[PDB]
Amino acid sequence: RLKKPFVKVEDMSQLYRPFYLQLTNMPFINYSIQKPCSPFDGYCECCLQKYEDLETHLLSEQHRNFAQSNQYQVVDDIVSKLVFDFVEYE
Amino acid sequence: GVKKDIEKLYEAVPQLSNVFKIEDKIGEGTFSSVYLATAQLQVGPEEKIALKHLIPTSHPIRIAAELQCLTVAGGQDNVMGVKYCFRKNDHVVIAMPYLEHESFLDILNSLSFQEVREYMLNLFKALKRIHQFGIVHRDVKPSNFLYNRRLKKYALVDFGLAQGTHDTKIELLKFVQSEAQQRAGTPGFRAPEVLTKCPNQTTAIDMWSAGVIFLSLLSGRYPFYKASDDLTALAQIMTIRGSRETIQAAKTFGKSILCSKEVPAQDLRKLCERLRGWNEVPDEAYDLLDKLLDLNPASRITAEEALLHPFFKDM
Ligand SMILES: Nc1ncnc2c1ncn2[C@@H]1O[C@H](COP(=O)(O)OP(=O)(O)O)[C@@H](O)[C@H]1O
Ligand SMILES: [Mg+2]
Ligand SMILES: [Zn+2]
Repeated sequence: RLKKPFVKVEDMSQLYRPFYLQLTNMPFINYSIQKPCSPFDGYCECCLQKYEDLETHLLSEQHRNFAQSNQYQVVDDIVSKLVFDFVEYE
Repeated sequence: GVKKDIEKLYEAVPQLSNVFKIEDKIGEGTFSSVYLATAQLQVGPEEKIALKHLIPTSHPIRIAAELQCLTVAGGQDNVMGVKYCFRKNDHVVIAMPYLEHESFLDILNSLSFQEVREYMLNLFKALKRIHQFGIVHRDVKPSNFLYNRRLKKYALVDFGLAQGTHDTKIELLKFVQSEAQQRAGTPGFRAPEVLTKCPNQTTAIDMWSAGVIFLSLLSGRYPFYKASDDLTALAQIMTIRGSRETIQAAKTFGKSILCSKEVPAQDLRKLCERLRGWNEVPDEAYDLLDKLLDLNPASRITAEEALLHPFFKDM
């Protein structure tokens, strides 16, 4: 069925979809190419949504709400365990 | 340029202005940027500081997890520690001691054999430490293991991809969902049980990664496995370790691999020597490499086992 060369991976318990690789050539180990060459030579987690531009997404009301919320308590708890040992200026 | 970035950093986290003279950008990744800064210590000396500014699209759990790995495991045994952390809403900046380091590419083919031993020893100390705490780094590769050849100092950094073992001592790591369940790393340093989406992934995945590093060091080639996706890295692995051997080992972890071209396993000494005290590399070197690149994650050597390997007699 599959055009060669191919690699196929599947899960024996079917808890995964089969996935594939088909290349023009299998990798071949090239000892002739020179050192140091190989011998083979976004999305917001807070808003749970994809964006086209970061800087504008950061200004969106969805994000700006999250940014100011209580959700960073988890960070602050660790932060209030560390010792500040720098000189701070007015 | 960088000047505009620094200014935006200060503006994003006003408290930094009171403390740091931010001098340069020294790192940029998909998930963070890193700056060189100078500060004054209450105890007297000025100290160079690395400021890691995390991207504000990052989940606070993910942020806290990295910070916690650094707080708990770091500061000791070639694992980077944290000095302080500063936040302003979604902008978090982690402040660390700055370690001046080489480019891996750069010193790759100029290291002595002894420096290779020392490098690998010191990496295994760091992996031993983090694995004690039940941290799977998941991104062990030369850019995350900082090396100062002159002072002979080392530091494993970047816990932005870390996960926990099922009994992890780092409480927060339990909230990082498994990639396997449903942030990827570099295909070329990822173990075959990772590449094949095995649900159970243990600290052995970091040991494979150190095996890939050792392989670059012994062959003089970096990046060793040049691949833009996971299965391409896997096809390349089968070329090194043999496709039958890989297909066999993958069954022991619940995965069935079909490969249309059978390729044989390479002798590791020959492979490295053809590619590359370099006149008398001991058998033990290639023996350790074989144990790190064990295709079976259950039998793969552990970090405390590696440190006891005769390769490191007597250091
Ligand atoms: N503590 C440090 N001292 C010196 N340089 C550092 C330090 N931490 C990071 N760097 C430089 O910044 C880069 C990026 O940091 P890292 O923690 O790996 O984040 P990311 O890979 O997400 O950019 C590193 O690869 C390293 O070169
Ligand atoms: Mg990194
Ligand atoms: Zn957002």
